[PDB]
Amino acid sequence: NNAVINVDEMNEAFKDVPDLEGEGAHITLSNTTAKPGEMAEVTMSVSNADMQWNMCGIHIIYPDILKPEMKDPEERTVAFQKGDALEAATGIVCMEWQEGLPPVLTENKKGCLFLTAMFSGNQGGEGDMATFRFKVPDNAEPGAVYNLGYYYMNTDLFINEQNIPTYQKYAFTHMEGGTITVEL
Amino acid sequence: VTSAVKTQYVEIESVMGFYFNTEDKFDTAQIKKAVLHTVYNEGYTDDGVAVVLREYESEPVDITAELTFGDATPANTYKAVENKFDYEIPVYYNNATLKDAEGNDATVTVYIGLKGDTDLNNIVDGRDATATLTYYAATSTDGKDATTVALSPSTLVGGNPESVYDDFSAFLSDVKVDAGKELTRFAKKAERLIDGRDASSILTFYTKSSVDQYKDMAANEPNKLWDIVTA
Ligand SMILES: [Ca+2]
Ligand SMILES: [Ca+2]
Repeated sequence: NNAVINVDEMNEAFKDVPDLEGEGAHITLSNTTAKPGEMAEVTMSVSNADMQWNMCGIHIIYPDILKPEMKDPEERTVAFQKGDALEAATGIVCMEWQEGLPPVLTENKKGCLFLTAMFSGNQGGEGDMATFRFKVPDNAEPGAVYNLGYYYMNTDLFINEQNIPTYQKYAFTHMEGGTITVEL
Repeated sequence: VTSAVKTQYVEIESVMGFYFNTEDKFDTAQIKKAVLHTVYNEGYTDDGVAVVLREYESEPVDITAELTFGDATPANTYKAVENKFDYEIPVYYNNATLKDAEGNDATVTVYIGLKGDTDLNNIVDGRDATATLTYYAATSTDGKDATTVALSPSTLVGGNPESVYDDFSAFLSDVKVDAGKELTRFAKKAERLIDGRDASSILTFYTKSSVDQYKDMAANEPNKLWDIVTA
């Protein structure tokens, strides 16, 4: 089930946080398909968290041959369709990591983007958070599978207004990756 | 036959200093070095006026440690003004001011603002929190490089991540303190961790400041409300 490329680093980050299991947030990436040359839709979603969170900051990773559709290249902002889970946010920002990537991402030929949402109170919702579009290379081979996952940075968040560290530990330790599969 | 004269001026070497409007003292650590020069002009009385044919420089003397800021404090100096956050604070030696070498009173530069005012408009509100979030996202996606990211949308910064006004905004915006080096008011933007906890803290301070139970505190004792927020 693990889709955090640097899971052992994350584990260390949460070493002293009690590990309570039970009812927490289930963050997931989609499993979609696209023809070579097309723009593949990818959606991050969260279930079991309606009205229970007030901020997130998440790094999503993907093979770096895939390029996320940009909103403003110079601000590095990434185009996305906002989902129901981010409705009534006070602010949301989505940006592409272009410079100064960690060696674990370069070594494994990964690109990365980051989505942060901020709410006033625990207004965070559930269902789809954001849908992005990725350019599938023109020369991609049918049957090719592109794995989608996460990268854990020490300042990343999935938290409630009450700032209860165990809620965040659960969210990050129960994330599910996704795929894009190239079809004919 | 006329005439003989002395006065004295100061060469002052100082750094800028950032302060919240709530603070009760300026830091004399801003003064790196001060030296009292003394000139002796002599010559003759002129037709309405004075002519100087000679001047004798007596040995100048370090007075860095004797210099104070008199009765000025950040709290009694702060004045809300659009796009203006700098003040020249007079130094005092023997309880009086000193001229510099240009005949103006010797001063030190300070900047004074409201904690939480990322965008330098003299109001702490949700837009300061969303600016800070934007900086959080940008530094989460560039290797924590502060030199290519402007934190404040203020026109005083104007998109220049090296502006002194961005360091100041960072000082104002870093409301949640972080584990690590214990930072002073003299920290550079690059040394501060400004992240989603700062953003969220500013948003919470604003929201609480807007509701009836907190209005008195927000107006009169805002540090108490920041402490409530950041715990
Ligand atoms: Ca402001
Ligand atoms: Ca901080």
